[PDB]
Amino acid sequence: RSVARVYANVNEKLGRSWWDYDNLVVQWGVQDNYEIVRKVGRGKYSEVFESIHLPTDSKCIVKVLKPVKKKKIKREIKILQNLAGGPNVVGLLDVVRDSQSKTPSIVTEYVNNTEFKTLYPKFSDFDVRYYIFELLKALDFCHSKGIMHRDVKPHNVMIDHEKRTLRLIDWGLAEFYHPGTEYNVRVASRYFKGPELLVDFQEYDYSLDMWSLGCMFASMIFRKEPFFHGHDNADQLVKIAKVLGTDELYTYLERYDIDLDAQFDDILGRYPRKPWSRFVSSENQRYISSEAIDFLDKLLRYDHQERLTAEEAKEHPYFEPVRQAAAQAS
Ligand SMILES: Nc1ncnc2c1ncn2[C@@H]1O[C@H](COP(=O)(O)OP(=O)(O)NP(=O)(O)O)[C@@H](O)[C@H]1O
Ligand SMILES: [Mg+2]
Repeated sequence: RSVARVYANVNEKLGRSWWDYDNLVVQWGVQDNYEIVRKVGRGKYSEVFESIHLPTDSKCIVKVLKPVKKKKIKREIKILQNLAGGPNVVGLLDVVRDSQSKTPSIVTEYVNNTEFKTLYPKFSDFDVRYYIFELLKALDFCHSKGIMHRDVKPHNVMIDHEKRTLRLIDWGLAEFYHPGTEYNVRVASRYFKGPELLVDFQEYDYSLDMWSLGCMFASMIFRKEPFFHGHDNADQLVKIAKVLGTDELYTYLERYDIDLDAQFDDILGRYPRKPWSRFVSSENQRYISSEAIDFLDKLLRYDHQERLTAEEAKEHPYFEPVRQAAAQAS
């Protein structure tokens, strides 16, 4: 059904030691070396707190995991250990657990983050090109290591704007890419789910992350959050269809031999492609460029195989200002 355009063989080249997270022995740190200070975040399967590594008296983040299954915890630790030292990936400090209840926690570095609703409007056209390019660097890295984030979204992209640093967090939905594996379609957030998730296509790959990157980016440059605002998973496909059109939806379904569920014929309707230029307004005009639109259009495609790769996106003309600045700076 589907094999990824790039990095399909990475898990085969790296060993079983690289992806067999079931057989992982965790060298737990000392729970009592960490003191929890204040709650800074929460998730469906987690609670997050700013904390102190007491021996060093240094700030960090402790994420208390509620296990869906023990195996899921091994996957997240395995992936963080594997991605260590990679550009703009959140740094893993420790894994610990309570001795009595055996509840685990992950200790990562603290990032001084501004809420995206507050931070995104403050950005210039250059900032967006720079921060999206920094995010590409992570996506490319972890894709090149045979890993899919599967929850790329603003909430899992911490940015310190004074430092001009970016870290991708929340690897709890990250899974290893094995060619032809049916993966679970109940991944990502509603507004960043890819068309493949919405139609229950299971043989997806690292391109899922690029569609979501495009939802994110479209949100920044059009100043609309979220860009695709479906009320449920069915409405989410309808909202995507009203922009991309259903002429290209049907050839994509036909191309991938997906029969749509019967619920959709009642609500899907018939829609023409809405051009990207109709989303341009006075408020979001600063972000708008002909490079930005072209770049967005090569992310937001029904067919995952037509999406730009993270490596390909970096060479896009939209980022050339970012590349030029970095070359001249050094
Ligand atoms: N390194 C960090 N620095 C600063 N804040 C962080 C850091 N890691 C996590 N947070 C905050 O904690 C929140 C929740 O973290 P996250 O790991 O996404 O939790 P979760 O339980 O997996 N939530 P969800 O994404 O909904 O599945 C984030 O949205 C951040 O605001
Ligand atoms: Mg999670």
